[PDB]
This record gives sequence, C-alpha cells and structure tokens, in this order.
Amino acid sequence: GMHVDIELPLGRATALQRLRAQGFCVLTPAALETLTGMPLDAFDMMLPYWEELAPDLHLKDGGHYRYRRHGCFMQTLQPGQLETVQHRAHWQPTTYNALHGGMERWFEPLSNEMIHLPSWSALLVALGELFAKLRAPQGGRWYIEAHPFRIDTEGGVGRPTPEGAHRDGVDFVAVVFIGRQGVRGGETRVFDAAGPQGVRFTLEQPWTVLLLDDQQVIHESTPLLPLDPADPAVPAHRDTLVLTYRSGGFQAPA
Ligand SMILES: [Cl-]
Repeated sequence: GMHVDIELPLGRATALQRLRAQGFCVLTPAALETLTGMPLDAFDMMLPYWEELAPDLHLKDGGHYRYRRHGCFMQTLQPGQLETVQHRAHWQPTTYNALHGGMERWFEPLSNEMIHLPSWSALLVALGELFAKLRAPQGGRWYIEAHPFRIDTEGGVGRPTPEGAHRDGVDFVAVVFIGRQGVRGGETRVFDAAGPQGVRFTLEQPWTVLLLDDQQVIHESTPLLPLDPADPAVPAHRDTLVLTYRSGGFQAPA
C-alpha cells in the first residue's frame, strides 16, 4: 500500500522521501508547524477570511454552492523572496495538452489583510522550498496560485465529479484542510497516475496538509452530505485552501 501519515508528524526529509517514492504525503498540523516555524495560533488568524469568500456563480450544474477567492504570487528561491503579482485569470482548458483557447475565469481577489499575515508567507514559502528540493523549478522561481474554498450544502446536490480523479496541470499541489462543520463525506482519494494503487482518507484536523506531485498522482474528494439534512439552519460546509506551484509560468494560453 501507500503511506497516509495522518497521525504522526513527518519531518521535511521524510516528507521528501515520501513524495519521491509515492508522489504525495500528508503533514499533520504539528508537522506543518515544524516545517513552517509558525505556531498553529498564527495559522488560525486566517480562519475568519473563510467567512467572506465570494460566491462562484460560473457553473450552473446543480452542485453544492461554492465560494472562493483567488490570488497569485511568485516565489524566488535564492535569494528567498515572495511577492504578489497582479490579479489575473485562472485558465481551465479541457486538456493540459492545450496550447491556446479554453476558458479563462476571473474570481475575486484574496483579502489584502490575509496575505500580509505572517503565517501566509510562512506557509507558501516553506512549501515552495520543500517542493524545489524534489524538482527545482526553472530559474529558481515558482508561480503560485492560491484558491481558498468553501463548499456549502445549503443548496445543491453533491455528485461525483464527471471526470473522476484529476490533476491540476502544475508541478506540485498543496491542499490545506481549513475546517468543516455539519457534514460527512468529503473523503480525499489519491491515486498513482501510472498504476492501480490508491488511498482514501478524510481530512479532519485544521491545518492538516496534503502535498501532491501533480505529475505522479491524481486526486479527488467525495461529495459532502449534511449530518442533519432535516435542519437547514445548522451550518454545513467544508473549507480548504488549494495552492498550486508551477515552473516556467502560470498555466495560461499562449
Ligand atoms: Cl502540464
């Protein structure tokens, strides 16, 4: 099988061995603290922004209601720096073989206050430094997109993704579990992209992080189901943060 390190904290060197060997690993909240040098209280400062995400009104597929925001960055590895870049669209071609065309989506920008938190930079930088140890990006630069999400069961019906498991068309992905209430389901699955092996596990502790080598694994999560569907007024949602890292540039039409 494959290792789901969801109970014990991985150090950076073990996390690297895991990503090389199986193409993903899980960092417990304690492992994230150790990796980033930031205590969990500093990460908690980000939580109120998940109450202010913008509705994503682009799809009308009868799925659960989606809220999000979007922001992009460039990380330089030596000398280390992280900087914002101008707000930009997110590309969604029907295939990562696409050179041109496809859908470009404008979302609302991340809160400026959130991106100036110490934990925000600590998070993006530490993960970039880790990922560059597996596969160094061209010119020592990562192009990073951040997608904070809330999926709310107050409306819509959750169904399996038509496409099944996906990759993101980048080099590395981090899925950070931010929180959840009033729901079950939302189980993550990670599969070997070139073999039959897979794992299932449910992220439950805030600041648990799933690290993915986007060229070696594919992933998905199962639909949410309200714990108390009989009662509307009880909040029922799941919060995540998806960070993508890409060499060369942001995914974009030529
Ligand atoms: Cl690609």
